[PDB]
Amino acid sequence: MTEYKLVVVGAGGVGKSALTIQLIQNHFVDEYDPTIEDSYRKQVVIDGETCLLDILDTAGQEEYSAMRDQYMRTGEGFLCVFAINNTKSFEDIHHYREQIKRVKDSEDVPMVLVGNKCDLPSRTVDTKQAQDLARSYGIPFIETSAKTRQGVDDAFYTLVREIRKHKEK
Amino acid sequence: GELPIAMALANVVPCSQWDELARVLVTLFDSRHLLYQLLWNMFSKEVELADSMQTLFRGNSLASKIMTFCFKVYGATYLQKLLDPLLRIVITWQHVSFEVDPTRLEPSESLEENQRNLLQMTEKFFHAIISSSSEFPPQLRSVCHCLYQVVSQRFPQNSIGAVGSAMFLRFINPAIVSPYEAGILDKKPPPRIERGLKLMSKILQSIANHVLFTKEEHMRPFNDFVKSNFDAARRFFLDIA
Ligand SMILES: Nc1nc2c(ncn2[C@@H]2O[C@H](COP(=O)(O)OP(=O)(O)NP(=O)(O)O)[C@@H](O)[C@H]2O)c(=O)[nH]1
Ligand SMILES: [Cl-]
Ligand SMILES: [Mg+2]
Repeated sequence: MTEYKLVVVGAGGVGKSALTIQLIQNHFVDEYDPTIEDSYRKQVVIDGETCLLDILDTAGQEEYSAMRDQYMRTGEGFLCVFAINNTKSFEDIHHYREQIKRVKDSEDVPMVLVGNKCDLPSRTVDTKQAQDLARSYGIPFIETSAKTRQGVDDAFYTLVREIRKHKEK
Repeated sequence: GELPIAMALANVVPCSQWDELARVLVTLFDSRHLLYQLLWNMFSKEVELADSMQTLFRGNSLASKIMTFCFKVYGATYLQKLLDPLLRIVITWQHVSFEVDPTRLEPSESLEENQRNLLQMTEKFFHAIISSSSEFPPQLRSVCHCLYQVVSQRFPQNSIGAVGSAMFLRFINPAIVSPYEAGILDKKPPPRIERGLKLMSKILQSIANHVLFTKEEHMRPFNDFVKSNFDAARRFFLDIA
């Protein structure tokens, strides 16, 4: 069996934990309990392959930035999450991606852009802005909502597929 | 009338440079003995504009960045004198192991014995903090009280919790997880220690947040230790505020 090491990154309050918990425990948390670093394991089936997901749910609070250097070397793929109603979360992904490339010394590393809270009617980040930044990065883009579970499985599975494409042949 | 012009001009600074802004605002208003007046406005403008307590000082807003800056500037020497004696005792410490995740546990090591070394270290750190009231720097008590006074205006039943979680999440726990990066130690601890410090900060955060472990399955066995330290933590926060 193959193990995929996924890391979920992004600003605080974006919904990184709510998406992970929706995959692991199949329910939506309405508590906002800021994460330090959480680890989860789950076995799924993806394109007919049974495999293990080793998920690391990281801290969006900037006070814990000294921890980023370690999980970015250990992780194979990265979910970059922003909320579609918070435009500073979109500006923060710039710094996350260019700090993953600096630590891995690679201009191409598995990565998926994720816009969370699509259940919300108010939207300050249009869909064309994220799709255009995703094409700028050669990476997919998936709109998700942890509250309604729309697109959460698509998000993790497309990251696994992006990891498969980065493996030699 | 220095404050109403500084608040008007802060509207202009975009979100990319809130770090420099918080530094500039605090260095400016402290050198004029008006730090308490700046913190009151900023903290009031993030409690009045909150729907509920859940989303209050979370994330990294401008007022949040000002608060973190104050903890780091006025509590720097207090945290190092408080944590340095405890870090050097657990670093130098024979055959201690802190891995409590069964998926990552070495076969030779015991789980129930690794859990007890984590709890033993957590007491020493937790007991040191709640007994440090008399060494608190005065500038830091006014920051904590100002937050407590502001949050109590609209949320009396949650003010004590907000101050404690804020102090642990943006001041103490960052230092424990990365002591070398915070200036406390002169070298990164060995990886076995770094693992324990990170796991311990999680336990301390639960006590400050007054909520039990409900997500990671390997952290639930510490819920009994967490319940027994809620009141002692609220008494320590009631003293600072
Ligand atoms: N409406 C809505 N709220 C959401 C959604 N996802 C998360 N939230 C809410 O946003 C808040 C923060 O969620 P959380 O998952 O803890 O975000 P986080 O990225 O883990 N925060 P941190 O980085 O500090 O650990 C909670 O109130 C949660 O209910 C979503 O898709 N829709
Ligand atoms: Cl004003
Ligand atoms: Mg989280």
